[PDB]
Amino acid sequence: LPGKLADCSSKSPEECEIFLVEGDSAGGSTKSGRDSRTQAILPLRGKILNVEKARLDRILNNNEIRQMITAFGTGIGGDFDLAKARYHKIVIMTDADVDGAHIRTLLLTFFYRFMRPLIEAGYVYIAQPPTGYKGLGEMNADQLWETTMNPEHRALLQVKLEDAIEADQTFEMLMGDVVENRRQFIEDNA
Amino acid sequence: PGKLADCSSKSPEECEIFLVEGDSAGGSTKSGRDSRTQAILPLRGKILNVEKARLDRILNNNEIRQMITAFGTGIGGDFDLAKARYHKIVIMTDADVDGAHIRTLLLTFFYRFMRPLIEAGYVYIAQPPTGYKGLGEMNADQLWETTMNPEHRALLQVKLEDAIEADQTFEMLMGDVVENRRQFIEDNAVY
Amino acid sequence: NERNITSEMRESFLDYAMSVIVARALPDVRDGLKPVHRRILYGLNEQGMTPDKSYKKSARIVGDVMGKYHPHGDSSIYEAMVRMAQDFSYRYPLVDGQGNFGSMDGDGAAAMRYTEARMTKITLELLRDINKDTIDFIDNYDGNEREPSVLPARFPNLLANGASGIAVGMATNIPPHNLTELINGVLSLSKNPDISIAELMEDIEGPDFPTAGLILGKSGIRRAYETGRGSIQMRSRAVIEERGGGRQRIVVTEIPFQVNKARMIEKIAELVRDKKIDGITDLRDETSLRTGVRVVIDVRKDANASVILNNLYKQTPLQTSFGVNMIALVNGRPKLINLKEALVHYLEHQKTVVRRRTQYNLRKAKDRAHILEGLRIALDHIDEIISTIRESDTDKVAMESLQQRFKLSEKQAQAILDMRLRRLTGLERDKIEAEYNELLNYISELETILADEEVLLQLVRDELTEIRDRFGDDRRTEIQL
Amino acid sequence: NERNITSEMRESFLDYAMSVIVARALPDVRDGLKPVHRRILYGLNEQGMTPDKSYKKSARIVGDVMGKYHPHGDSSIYEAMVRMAQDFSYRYPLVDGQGNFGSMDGDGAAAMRYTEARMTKITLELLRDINKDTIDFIDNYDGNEREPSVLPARFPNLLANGASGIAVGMATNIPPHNLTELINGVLSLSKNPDISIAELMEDIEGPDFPTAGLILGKSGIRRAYETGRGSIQMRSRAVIEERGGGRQRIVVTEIPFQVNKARMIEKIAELVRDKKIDGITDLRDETSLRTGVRVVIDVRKDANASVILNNLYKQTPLQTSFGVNMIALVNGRPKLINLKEALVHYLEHQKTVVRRRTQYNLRKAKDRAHILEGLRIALDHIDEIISTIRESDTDKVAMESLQQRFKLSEKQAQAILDMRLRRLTGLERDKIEAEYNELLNYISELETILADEEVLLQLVRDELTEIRDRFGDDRRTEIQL
DNA sequence: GAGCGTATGGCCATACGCT
DNA sequence: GAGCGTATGGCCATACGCT
Ligand SMILES: COc1c(N2C[C@@H]3CCCN[C@@H]3C2)c(F)cc2c(=O)c(C(=O)O)cn(C3CC3)c12
Ligand SMILES: COc1c(N2C[C@@H]3CCCN[C@@H]3C2)c(F)cc2c(=O)c(C(=O)O)cn(C3CC3)c12
Ligand SMILES: COc1c(N2C[C@@H]3CCCN[C@@H]3C2)c(F)cc2c(=O)c(C(=O)O)cn(C3CC3)c12
Ligand SMILES: [Mg+2]
Ligand SMILES: [Mg+2]
Ligand SMILES: [Mg+2]
Ligand SMILES: [Mg+2]
Ligand SMILES: [Mg+2]
Ligand SMILES: [Mg+2]
Ligand SMILES: [Mg+2]
Repeated sequence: LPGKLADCSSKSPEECEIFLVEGDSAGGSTKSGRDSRTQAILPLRGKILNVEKARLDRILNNNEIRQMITAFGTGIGGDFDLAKARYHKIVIMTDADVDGAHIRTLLLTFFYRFMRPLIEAGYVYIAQPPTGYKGLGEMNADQLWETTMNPEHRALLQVKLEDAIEADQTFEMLMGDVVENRRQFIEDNA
Repeated sequence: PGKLADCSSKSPEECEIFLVEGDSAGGSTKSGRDSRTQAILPLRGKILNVEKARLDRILNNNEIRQMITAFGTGIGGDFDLAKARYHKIVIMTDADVDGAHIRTLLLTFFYRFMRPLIEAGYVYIAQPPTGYKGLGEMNADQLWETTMNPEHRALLQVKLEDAIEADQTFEMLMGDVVENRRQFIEDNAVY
Repeated sequence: NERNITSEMRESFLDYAMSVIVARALPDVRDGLKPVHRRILYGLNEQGMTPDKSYKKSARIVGDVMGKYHPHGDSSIYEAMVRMAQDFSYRYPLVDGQGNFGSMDGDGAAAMRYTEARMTKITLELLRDINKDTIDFIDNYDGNEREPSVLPARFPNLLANGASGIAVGMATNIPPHNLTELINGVLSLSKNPDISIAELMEDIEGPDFPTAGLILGKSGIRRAYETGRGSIQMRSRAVIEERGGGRQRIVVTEIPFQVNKARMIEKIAELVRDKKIDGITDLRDETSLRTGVRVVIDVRKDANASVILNNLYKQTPLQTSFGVNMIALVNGRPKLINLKEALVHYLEHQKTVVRRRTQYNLRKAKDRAHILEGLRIALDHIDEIISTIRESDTDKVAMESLQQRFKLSEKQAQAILDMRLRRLTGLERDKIEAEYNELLNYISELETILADEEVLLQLVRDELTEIRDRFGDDRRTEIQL
Repeated sequence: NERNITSEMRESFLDYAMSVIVARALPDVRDGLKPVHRRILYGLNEQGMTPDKSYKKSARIVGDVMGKYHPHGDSSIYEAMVRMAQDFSYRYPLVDGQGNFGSMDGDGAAAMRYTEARMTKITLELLRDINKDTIDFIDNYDGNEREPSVLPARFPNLLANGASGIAVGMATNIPPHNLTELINGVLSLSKNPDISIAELMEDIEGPDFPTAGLILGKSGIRRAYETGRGSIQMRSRAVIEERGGGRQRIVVTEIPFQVNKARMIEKIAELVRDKKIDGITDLRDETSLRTGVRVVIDVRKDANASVILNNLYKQTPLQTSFGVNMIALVNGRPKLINLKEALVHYLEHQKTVVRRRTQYNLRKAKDRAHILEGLRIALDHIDEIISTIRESDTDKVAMESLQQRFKLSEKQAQAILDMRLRRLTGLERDKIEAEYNELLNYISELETILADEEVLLQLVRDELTEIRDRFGDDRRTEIQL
């Protein structure tokens, strides 16, 4: 449990939730400012692999991706089982900065291409930490707890899929291999 | 890297090895050296006190192993001076109190495991500029011109004159008996 | 050139050993600080990183202290600063930290890029009067800066926060204490120089840990105070609660000082799995912030909890000894000091600080009064002064002419030449007279302090009592008789 | 509440992408800097870490820049600063480093605790006139500090030192250039706005790398200058020495820009091992401080060195292409710019910086001239001014009385009241008249600059030529026909 | 291809003395 | 048994675009 995960005491997935925090420093304080019985911290280190740019052999060889699959215990692709899930709430916790947004996009790319019925079942959530420039690491153990660790005070955004044919085009454009379509999107939307 | 950076020459009589204190110094040394006749072995952290340790620990210490592999002489009863890869083994530490400590620890290992290397006058001490800054805060140009260039450098040849006195000295300073060490400090006080 | 091996060993080892002793591992008896701590606090002070202002990034404090005073690793500075901000390490914390600064479970603080700090309100008392020639300043490692040899330390910090350092040939281990108890002991010593350690112990009952807990007997304490060396038995605060119909549970609320909570739990867990302790059904760390330390040991039915608890004290760090070895730098040299010696040396530092301050304050007061006398002569004869200046071709001639005509000093003439035209108004002329008169009264007040050693000693007492009333708190560790 | 997956992807990705583009990876067309570089240089400037003053510890520079302007990792700041001090990375280095700052072998710099830095004499030209309202300042990340949006950049830095950055949806790759060549091109553009890229190339021959070497043909350069995109073939300087007994060897003295020497040698060494190249007997790195880069490749007796060398250019990084992609921030938005556009935008920045400076200098001159008029009235009627002040009860009355009697302004009256008695000496009164008269000529001189766009343009030219004569150097890279 | 350059830091071993 | 606290930082993987 030093750089790896710290799990929830409850064996029931309806009661328990997993928080994918951003950075080492965020992982430590979130492991301290949690409800050990219901809350499980998986600290993610560095930028997570863009699955839309990578081939399967590389995706499965990644230890960041492998840690998540082992934590949810759902399986990937065609062997994904919504019922065989360890948690009912998968919370993306990231810095309130531009790189925090980036990590959030990379995680959703993996979940959309490999664990699609997890998002459809409304299991995927986005934690809402205070915006003001500081970021997760700079926060104290008790500030971290009353900010987003109490599902009382906390405000989570339920990730929902409304148009799968539009989402497919969106992930392939933003996270794909073709720069020109990405460059166009930036040029147009600024 | 952090590993040994050998010299192009295969004749040990003209080949020199600089045991450099720290990674950052080791890089500049490797850049400022004479590639033909000068090898650099960067020594990271405080060297294991062999006087306080047992053999299983000494042989398991990587920094000790790196030195043995570099000299290729062997240790204890199997030390062969004829098998020495360098006729000059230069201790190059910072001009500070911790540089002095590392220098003592290295001499303790050499005295207890490679004694005929010191006797043959192969062990030397580099004399870098004592201007409060250490080795890692020095340029590659000046590290050569002051501590490595044979034309201007000043090396201190380590000599053995009284083996009975030296044995008592290493035992007191580096031994497990604190009281004798504390006494040495309280007597030699100010200096 | 040549060099003897014995000479090189003796010379080089002594250099390191003496430096570790006088400039690394051991604290000064006067301010209770190791060089790294003093450099962090002075660095905070110079940068104006006081309690009234915002938290400043740890990497900025570390980089400043390193570049200006501490020629060592950034980690060794950051780590020393971190400990000073920990309410479980420092009895009266010297650093005010924001972010992950570590916990009792042994986990470290976040990297310096994620943390922020500033000084605590008590640290201002360590730095109080530093810029009033109270302490001696020295040149830094490179010679481009100045740094304090010792801080004024207006509260007994060595005994307050304690010390723990591993040198060469020696080591130190001073426990923390209660500020109210210490200051009272200092006041009792100033009034009675021949005070016994026994008499002092009526004020200073023993160590007071930030981690609270319990001390077993006054025996261990007495030896440590008389000789400087002694073993003090520290025990966790544990209660046996009557939960179930027959069921019972042990609750640990306070653990010994410097004991790692997670390690202690691991040691208990290890005995249970190895069957070296029978009776424990479950063990859990219920510790939270509002909850504090809460280690729950639930006892199996028909098994005596009193038996299990006493065996836990013996076999785990739930009970741990504190090996007191009071070594501090006294006159720049290491010394094993007893309780009275620690207090005597501290009181002498305070006597010097306060005298030196009063002497400084007086020089400045006498200097200002002199200038005011000059300005008073100037204002009383402005028509002439103006005439004298106007008739002068250069500043040099005006300076000489003013000095020669109005019997003024070089300083008085220069002050008059630097005098702005707005000082010639009605009210501005009256302000100068009011300042001079108040100043003469302050000079007399100061001169009275330096004239009587008892008045000066009473001032030290008065200022020490002020700190005691402001920062002194309740005793945390319970010493069991 | 809820959140659409497509909306979060589109919104979050665009936020990151735009930030990487306008505030990370791409340089500004005007000063040629990415935010990190600008923050390092401004931090050096604010801390007075100038060439005349001693080297300051890297950890202090990094910690300051981080805490005040760059809310990111200390390593990312230190590494950016390191590059700026490398004579093989920067064509005109912007940082003056002391200690291990790395080498061509891919050898990194020492940790920031070792090493120290200050700005180079050329960097003073990037910061020249910054405090004369020449550039716009903005609030920092936390709002407790102010920072420059762009530096005045009195030399064309974007083309001089080049740029290399990987953004999102785009990237930039601008090669370094010769300062004498660039400034000459800038001067030729100011005189002829309809100058062709062909005509500009009579001054700007092509890229000039700090690593020197050779460029193969003007074709690659021409395309990169006309479109902002092109491939430039960089080749190592290698000579074949004819030796005794037919035998030959190749000596590499200069290697391509951004090419790792050790990696290049490793690539040659692996081809020999793998038998992918035939004819090499021995390979050596004879590089020393005395000689510079010296990579010697020994050739077999029955082999042709000209054949081996040409195969080495093809199969190893002994010959490497430079993929020019001139993307810079023009009006806070990314743009693929050609050579002329880079120069036009730079010339406009200089026109604005010089105008803004002259406008600032004028405001201050007019302000001072006004005060001097007041002091001149004061000195001419000093006996009256003194009585007026003396008769006044408060500063407020003195202020009103002076303005009402001597027809002075609030500022003129306040300046007279702040006037020291030493300004009434012979020489000090004469200085005031001399200052006023010199100031009136300076006001006319400045007003003439703002009145005629050609005088202003000529001033820009004059100042640019001064920099060219002081810092301009010989061309390092040889462009072969 | 793989690596250019700004972005998202814990792990490891040693000296030293005491108990 | 082992660990207290000041001392002596390179390695590793990922995004991103071009060639
Ligand atoms: C490379 O040396 C160190 C090691 N190494 C020692 C061993 C020897 C060979 C390589 N591997 C291991 C790890 C380590 F474990 C930790 C630290 C350390 O914490 C530290 C600091 O400033 O805090 C500084 N240094 C350097 C100044 C010595 C450390
Ligand atoms: C009772 O003290 C010792 C203990 N521990 C007992 C305590 C329990 C909790 C954590 N540690 C402390 C220390 C220990 F672990 C090791 C040693 C030890 O190796 C040693 C030696 O001569 O090498 C000497 N003694 C002293 C008896 C001379 C040790
Ligand atoms: C722990 O994350 C990092 C890795 N790790 C990524 C992998 C994932 C799991 C653990 N092992 C590897 C190594 C790495 F290789 C390098 C850096 C790095 O250079 C850096 C910096 O400020 O310079 C900061 N970070 C942290 C801010 C992210 C790095
Ligand atoms: Mg962040
Ligand atoms: Mg050093
Ligand atoms: Mg460390
Ligand atoms: Mg016990
Ligand atoms: Mg890094
Ligand atoms: Mg090639
Ligand atoms: Mg033992």
